[PDB]
Amino acid sequence: IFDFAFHYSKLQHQKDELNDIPFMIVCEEAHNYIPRTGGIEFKAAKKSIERIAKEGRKYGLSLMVVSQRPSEVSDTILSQCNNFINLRLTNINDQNYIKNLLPDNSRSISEILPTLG
Amino acid sequence: SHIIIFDIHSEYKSAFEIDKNEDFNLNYLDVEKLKLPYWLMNSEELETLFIESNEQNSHNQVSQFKRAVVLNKEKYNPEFKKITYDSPVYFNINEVFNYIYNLNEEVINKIEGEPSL
Amino acid sequence: NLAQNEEVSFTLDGDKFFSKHVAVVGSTGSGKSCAVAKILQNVVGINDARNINKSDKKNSHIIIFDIHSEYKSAFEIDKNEDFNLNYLDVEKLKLPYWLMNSEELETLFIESNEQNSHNQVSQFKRAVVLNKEKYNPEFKKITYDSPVYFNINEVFNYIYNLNEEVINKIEGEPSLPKLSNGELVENRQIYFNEKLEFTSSNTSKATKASNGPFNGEFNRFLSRFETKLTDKRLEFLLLNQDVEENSKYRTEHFEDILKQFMGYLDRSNVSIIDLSGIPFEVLSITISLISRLIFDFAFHYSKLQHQKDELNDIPFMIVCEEAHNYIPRTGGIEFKAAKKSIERIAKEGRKYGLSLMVVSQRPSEVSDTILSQCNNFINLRLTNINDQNYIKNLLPDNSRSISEILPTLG
Amino acid sequence: YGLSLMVVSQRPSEVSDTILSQCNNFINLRLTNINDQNYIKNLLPDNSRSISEILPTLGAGECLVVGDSTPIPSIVKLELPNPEPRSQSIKFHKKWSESWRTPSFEEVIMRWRKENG
Amino acid sequence: SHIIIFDIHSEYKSAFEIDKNEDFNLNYLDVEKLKLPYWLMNSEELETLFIESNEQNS
Amino acid sequence: HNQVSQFKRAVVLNKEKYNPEFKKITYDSPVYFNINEVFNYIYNLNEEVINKIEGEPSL
Repeated sequence: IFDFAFHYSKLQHQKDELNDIPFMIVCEEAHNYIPRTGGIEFKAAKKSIERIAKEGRKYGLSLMVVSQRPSEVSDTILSQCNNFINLRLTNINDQNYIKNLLPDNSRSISEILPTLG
Repeated sequence: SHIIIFDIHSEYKSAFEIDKNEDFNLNYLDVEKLKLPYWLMNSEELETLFIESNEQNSHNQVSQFKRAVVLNKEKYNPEFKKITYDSPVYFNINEVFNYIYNLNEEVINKIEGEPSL
Repeated sequence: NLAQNEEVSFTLDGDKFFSKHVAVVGSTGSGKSCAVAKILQNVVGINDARNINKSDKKNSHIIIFDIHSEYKSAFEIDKNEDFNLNYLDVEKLKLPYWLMNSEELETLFIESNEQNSHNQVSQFKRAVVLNKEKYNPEFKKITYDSPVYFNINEVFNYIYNLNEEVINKIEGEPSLPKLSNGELVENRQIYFNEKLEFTSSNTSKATKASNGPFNGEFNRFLSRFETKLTDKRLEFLLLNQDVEENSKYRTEHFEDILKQFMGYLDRSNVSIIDLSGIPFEVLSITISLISRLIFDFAFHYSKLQHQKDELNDIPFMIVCEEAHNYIPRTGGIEFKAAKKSIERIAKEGRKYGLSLMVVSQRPSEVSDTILSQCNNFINLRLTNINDQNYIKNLLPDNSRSISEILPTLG
Repeated sequence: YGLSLMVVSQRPSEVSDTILSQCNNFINLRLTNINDQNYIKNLLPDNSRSISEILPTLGAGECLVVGDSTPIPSIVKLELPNPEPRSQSIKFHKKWSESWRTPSFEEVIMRWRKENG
Repeated sequence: SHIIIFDIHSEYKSAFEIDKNEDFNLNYLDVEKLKLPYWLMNSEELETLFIESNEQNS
Repeated sequence: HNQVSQFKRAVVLNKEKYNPEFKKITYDSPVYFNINEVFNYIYNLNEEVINKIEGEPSL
């Protein structure tokens, strides 16, 4: 997908245009195959997805990391997200990790995280 | 709108499966329908799929398999000029298996550097 | 101007602002790119899309590391204004690999994750130094960090032949590598020329051929090496020496590379290096190489001109936007090359005539070794409590009382 | 045996602690870095509510003297030396707006090659 | 009065260079006027000048 | 490390020997393997002596 987007963007730049067919990749339970504490079991998958997080916005390619264990999700990938849709987080470690990453993590926003129904 | 969803716990299929009269179709790809040719993988994935194992390897296992793969790629793709181990070109895996099996049982010595005999 | 009074012009000590390290910080949507563009335009003399210094051009020198593509449109004005912008799309530029040091070469070609890395490092260093000596016979002090020409395909051939060598152990003649045809190899430097087929190893008394000390130890290293050598989006390294157009950039064409990044082709004040199309694997290495070249030029020029009872007459400023991408607080090994090179300008840059403008929207993620050396701060709106706390403890104590306006600024 | 050391450094945190810990007298000037301030405060023989708060507030030419040579630590304004040291610092803005300067690239690239350093 | 200054920036000669009528002389030793013979060094200094390099010692 | 490697190799070999029908037999496969035989294998490896007569195989 990344290579197709790259090549199509390269062709489109010759006509003074951009990628008119963008794509959104939605990952379900990302912590399974892009984990923070990972060795060799998930190395190609982490590298392939990471090349989209750090280089996919230029060639018309986005990501939607959906997970319930943010502390297990790799920090290199979650740190590239600009918008967050948060739900009720029960674990303290996940709450702290999400609080340390939100662009607007003021006290009013920080306190409203486990209260959500 | 273009969306690709990676699902590991199934689901998400009924959320987009509506009545056929709505002219909305879902490109649901599972193990039975997915077609991922093995020759599209690079060197790392090829070694992970075939060479990688719980037991330790030898000093002539990776070297011979790579040579056989390169030779098969060259034989089956004559129009291409630069053919390498990571080149995404078609190559028969059964031919590589036969090559390794035949190399595994040879009854000829060196007899110096004489190409004949 | 002043927010208190719109009719009061705000002025700064240029020699106390640009001669030191500036730290521009803010949040997404606060327009921190507009502030940097305005400051640089005021520096170079761009007012109302016009060049005030049209008659005589000044000595302003700014190099901007545009990881994204934003600042090119901020310095592109009408050609009648006689303003030249040194826009370097490095993805379509000639930046040879032989300008790198040990760290960048090791990061680009050697993976530390795999075990037995010491043997690979030693063999690569030996081969690189030997090739550098072979291709540059006039030079004497040739080291692993020397910016001199050397073929990379020959190094690959040397490593491949080492991985496949077979030594002869027949009595009488010396233990030398034996080829397939039976001819011995007197000099090991012939490994550079081409790949070789060695004799089979046998335990018989007639042949008694033993394996080489490094036989079979570079199977994974060679695969990664050939993957790197055959990457079509790394063509800006001139990494494919087989092409005649890429083998023509020798040590002689070194003075024309420094002029390229310093805006000295014909005449240029602002240089914009667009590091957008570069693969993110080698983003930090390119920054480290360019910064090291600039710093070494400044250091050598200052040392040369100190004996003439003068000082540097070409001070340079480096604008580093999105700093946390390549100089982060918690970095591994891929970011070691960039952090070390930048720290040498953040600690020893004032003497030789270099300045840093660290622009980042996440000041807490940038390494404290570089931010703590910044004297002047242009702080925009900050909404992260972990960011305000870090910048409050870095500001002068007199401004701590007024440092509570950061979330309120608009 | 009749030897004394005057360790002069603008980055105290980068100086070896095995040498800075043997100093009995300290002449502290304005320190801007927080790490240097903390290190000096820790090393100072006398820091009681009047030495730990004046270091960042020191002016130009004023130094705080803490040690055995004085009974009362105090801030002292030192007269300018005559003759003055040749402390040369490049002024970036002043050097700019002085027309276009073309350095001799051959000389600097020759000195770079360790030929005429 | 005996004072020895280790200056790496060459910024202290001016503070002690006054008119010759004052009969105050300064012992300014630069790389041109310095004479440190190599035979006065010990094993560590000798091996860090001739033998030590970035390669592997044979 | 040597003990772990030798024990794993012996266990895998014994599992393959005692369960010929199974193909994907690994170290973690719950299949029968005699432990006294593994002890004997390690003990014999502890006293291994290789014949090094010129011409004869190194066995």
